[PDB]
Amino acid sequence: RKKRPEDFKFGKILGEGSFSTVVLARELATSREYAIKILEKRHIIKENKVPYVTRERDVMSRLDHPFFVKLYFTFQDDEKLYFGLSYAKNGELLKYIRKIGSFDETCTRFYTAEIVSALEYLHGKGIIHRDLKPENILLNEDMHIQITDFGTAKVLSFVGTAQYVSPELLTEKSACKSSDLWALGCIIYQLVAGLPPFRAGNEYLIFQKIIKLEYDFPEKFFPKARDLVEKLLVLDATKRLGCEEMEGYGPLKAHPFFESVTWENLHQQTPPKLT
Ligand SMILES: COc1cc2ncc3c(N)nc4c(C)c(N)ccc4c3c2cc1OC
Repeated sequence: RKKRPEDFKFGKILGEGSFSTVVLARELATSREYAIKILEKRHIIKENKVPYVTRERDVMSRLDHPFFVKLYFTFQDDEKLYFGLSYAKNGELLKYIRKIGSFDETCTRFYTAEIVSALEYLHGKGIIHRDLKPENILLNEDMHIQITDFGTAKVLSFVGTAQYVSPELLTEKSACKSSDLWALGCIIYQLVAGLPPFRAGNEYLIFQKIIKLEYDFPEKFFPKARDLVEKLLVLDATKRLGCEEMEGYGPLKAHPFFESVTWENLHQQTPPKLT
């Protein structure tokens, strides 16, 4: 029942990573479109990444939620490994933030809720993404989010994108659930302000602001959203809304900014129009 390269009509490159290339592929017998992640075995081996590739497949394989990419299958030929992944039609969240510049409160509210909900699920299974950002949050045909990219996930080292790096990661080489929550704080900021909270000339300078908590809120910034962001962007990883020392996701979803949200079925509501 194993699929082979010939079973697909390959197309366009959807993503080009360091140890990987994602190509759009159309399954011939079903007509279905998949995002097929391709990897060269020699390269992975030559690069000592077997543990990374292995962990990525396993984590994804244990995922069964609508706000997450799905691993539909896997096969390999002599030279390459193929991961049949969930195809997110409307691309990256980042794409939209740039197109319309900034999100209004309703859109920010809805999409942020889906990310909390997605994370609440992820952390429930003991998995940490630890490289969460708008580029990893895709949008399917219906404009609902689809988080992808688990090449850096952990299961309860590394370091994700500079702008979203957690303080403790720069201080103690540590990384916990609360670490994904810091990224969340950054993304919300970025959704409302239109830019990530910590920006600098170089990585070294970005990290400096991070550990110093050097950032400012625009006067426009939605108040309740500003209040939430402040309770996520806390240097102490034990005091971020959502981590277990703060008693988890219950408090976080009760935050005034989500007052209006019905958490029960986000996945089935129809997304607010991006304007
Ligand atoms: C139609 O637009 C897209 C659609 C896309 N749909 C699905 C995916 C996917 N499952 N995984 C990916 C991974 C793991 C990457 N490293 C890069 C891009 C994707 C990707 C994807 C990318 C797209 O454009 C940016």
